[PDB]
Amino acid sequence: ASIVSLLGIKVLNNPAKFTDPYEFEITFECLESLKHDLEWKLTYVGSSRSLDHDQELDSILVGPVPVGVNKFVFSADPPSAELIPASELVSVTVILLSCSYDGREFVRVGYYVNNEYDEEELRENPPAKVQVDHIVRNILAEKPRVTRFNIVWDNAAKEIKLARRLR
Repeated sequence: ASIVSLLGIKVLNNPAKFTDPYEFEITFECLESLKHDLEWKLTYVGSSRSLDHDQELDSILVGPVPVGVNKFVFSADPPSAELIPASELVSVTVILLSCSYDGREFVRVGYYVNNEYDEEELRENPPAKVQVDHIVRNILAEKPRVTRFNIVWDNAAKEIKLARRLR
């Protein structure tokens, strides 16, 4: 309608280790009282090749939703490196942060995440076995990709396809 609108997002604690939590300070406006909570979720894209390697990192229910301008910190566990193809682990991928209301997604914010080793020795000559504790993750927070979707609230009345995951 839209009863809730994203106003701003700050990626906290960035860069970070691959194994550190994700932290976002999210600012949203709510215009009317709602029956239901907001569900915020974060999805890590394991492979640019299929939805088959996505991992839902966490989700958090926010509510009852107060009318006005709201701020909260969303934190989420890192993905399991075990379940990401070894060859795609230390590369660019995307994260998608979305908010749904009663199951209906009304906003998505996508970010590219660059993954690179912390030591010069490993960057040019990476091993076959991946050193997860040595991955530094950088979310490209200056480049958010925001897609809003129109929903009913309470009343009825690689880089090619990474870019595609973002939209």
